[PDB]
Amino acid sequence: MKAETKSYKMDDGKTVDIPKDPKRIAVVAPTYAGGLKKLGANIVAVNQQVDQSKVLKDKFKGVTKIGDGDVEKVAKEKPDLIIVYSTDKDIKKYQKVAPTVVVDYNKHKYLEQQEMLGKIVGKEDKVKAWKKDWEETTAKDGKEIKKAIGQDATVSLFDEFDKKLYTYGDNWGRGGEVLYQAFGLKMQPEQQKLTAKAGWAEVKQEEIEKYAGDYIVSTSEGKPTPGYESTNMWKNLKATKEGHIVKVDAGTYWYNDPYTLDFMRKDLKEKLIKAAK
Amino acid sequence: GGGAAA
Ligand SMILES: [Cl-]
Ligand SMILES: [Fe+3]
Repeated sequence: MKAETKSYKMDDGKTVDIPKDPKRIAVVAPTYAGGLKKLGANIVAVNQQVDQSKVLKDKFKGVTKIGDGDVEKVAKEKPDLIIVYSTDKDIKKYQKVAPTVVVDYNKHKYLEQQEMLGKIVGKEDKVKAWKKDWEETTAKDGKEIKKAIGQDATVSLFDEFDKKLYTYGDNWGRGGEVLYQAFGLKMQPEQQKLTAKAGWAEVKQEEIEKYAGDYIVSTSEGKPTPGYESTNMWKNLKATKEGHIVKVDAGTYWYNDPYTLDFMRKDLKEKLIKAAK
Repeated sequence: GGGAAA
């Protein structure tokens, strides 16, 4: 008894010994859940946050749910591999349980992230195939969306985060990966400048007009009207006056794994084409 | 990331 292990160089430069073929993965960091599920990995524990997604909840039925810090619950599932963010405060505790892969979220753009998960579980060929399909499809989608909204149309992305107005770059979820990378739509220029270093930013809500483009995607679907959509400033944005607001489901759009990506691809394409009428 | 979860 002794699963054969392979060396893996983590984001921090440290090498760790992980199973060549992991059988029981505890996915504490939920960014990585859908991508590992897509690759057929056996996940024995997953962060309860997946249950906020219209896409991922059904995909993890029967899988033990865990919240942040629950080392005991993770231990009980006897995992052979544990996935956490670099910002996780319980990393040493996880390490005493199973080889723990510590991912620095901002080190991987969304396609490289899925390639990274392919390396972890030894299924890079499956990633390649999926990626080629994704790119070809979203390339045609983006060309169609551009003809509908206009090649130079800018698109802003707004979200309420901890009771504050936030915006995002092209790889911090909220649909940004599909809007700005897969579709190739133009990001509103002040949004791009502000989010350029960090990938995300709080926006002073009285300055929202500064960051508002030809179209606005807001993660407010199914919610009461947020503070930032209720102002006279919001009412007088050209995008608002023109009927160019697209609303999306925040719990679902937070993610950027292959299942979520296919959903946001369809949903945004539909909403963007409608908003352009 | 710093100042938030990731
Ligand atoms: Cl992924
Ligand atoms: Fe976050």
